[PDB]
Amino acid sequence: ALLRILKETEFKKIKVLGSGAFGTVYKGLWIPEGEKVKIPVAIKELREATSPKKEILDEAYVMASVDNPHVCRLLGICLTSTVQLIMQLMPFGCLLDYVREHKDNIGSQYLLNWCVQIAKGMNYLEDRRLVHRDLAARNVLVKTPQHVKITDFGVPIKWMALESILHRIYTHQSDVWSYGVTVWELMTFGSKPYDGIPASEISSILEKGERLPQPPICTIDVYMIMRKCWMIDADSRPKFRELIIEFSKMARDPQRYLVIQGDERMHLSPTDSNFYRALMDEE
Ligand SMILES: Nc1ncnc2c1ncn2[C@@H]1O[C@H](COP(=O)(O)OP(=O)(O)NP(=O)(O)O)[C@@H](O)[C@H]1O
Ligand SMILES: O=C(Nc1nccs1)[C@@H](c1ccccc1)N1C(=O)c2ccccc2C1=O
Ligand SMILES: [Mg+2]
Repeated sequence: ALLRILKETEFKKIKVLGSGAFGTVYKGLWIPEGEKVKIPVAIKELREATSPKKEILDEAYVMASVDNPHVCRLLGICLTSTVQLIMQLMPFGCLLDYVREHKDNIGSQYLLNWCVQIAKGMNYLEDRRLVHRDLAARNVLVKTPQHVKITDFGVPIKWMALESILHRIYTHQSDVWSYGVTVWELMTFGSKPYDGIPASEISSILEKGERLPQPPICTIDVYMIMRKCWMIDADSRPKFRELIIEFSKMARDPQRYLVIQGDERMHLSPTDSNFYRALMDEE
């Protein structure tokens, strides 16, 4: 009952934001009936063509029902030939591009905190018994640089856990794998995982014990957590709840666990967030 159902005439596509696996995502404008305002929105038109599924809507009723600062919520759904999902527009985009776009202007406090946040979001999804199945930096959106949120829960071979490849098994402990790649992405500043290895050969390099490398900025504490996320015996992997504590502990002394050049001139200020939070993130 938390899922507004929109008519086709009260919103319009305005700019393409990118496509991916399941759909295309536009910047749309919501025009409330009777009103002369245009409220911006993010729409994701599916890539299929719904035919009285049911299935979807029954899932959108869950997605729309996730109250947590760090996980994004489906806001509405227009059931059209191509179904349209509507959610809050995030101008900064996703954390992938953001770390890319700011390659040499990201302190250790940010990175360690993003890691904290994605964990908290993930942990909430775990507690809600939902498996993300597609956690990656491109699916972490930036509300403000200080607040990131997971989107798109509910084939990224290069992020999947070995067992999800070999046996299509998506348990929570495999999302902890994807979490491991995501942090890797964060610390490598947008690098591409296994860049060079065809995505038909990952199941083999993984079974040989091959794993992504230690990013430059990473220490032994920050890279050993990652490695655990990528262990074969699924249950030998950290629980999301234990990554919050570890990463939260490291975030309290970041220049000690991340070694970044000029880290001395790049940090979080109360005036600059009290300004950010009124204009954008009013939690
Ligand atoms: N709610 C949103 N607000 C703003 N930008 C968004 C929003 N949702 C998605 N985007 C952006 O639109 C791009 C395309 O969306 P999408 O195809 O769903 O993401 P993707 O990660 O690249 N594909 P996928 O591998 O399936 O998760 C994303 O990478 C984001 O940068
Ligand atoms: O629409 C989605 N993301 C968007 N990006 C730009 C505008 S909406 C995501 C999603 C958004 C927020 C939280 C969780 C998931 N989503 C659904 O809820 C959903 C339901 C049923 C079928 C397919 C999907 C799907 O892909
Ligand atoms: Mg996505």
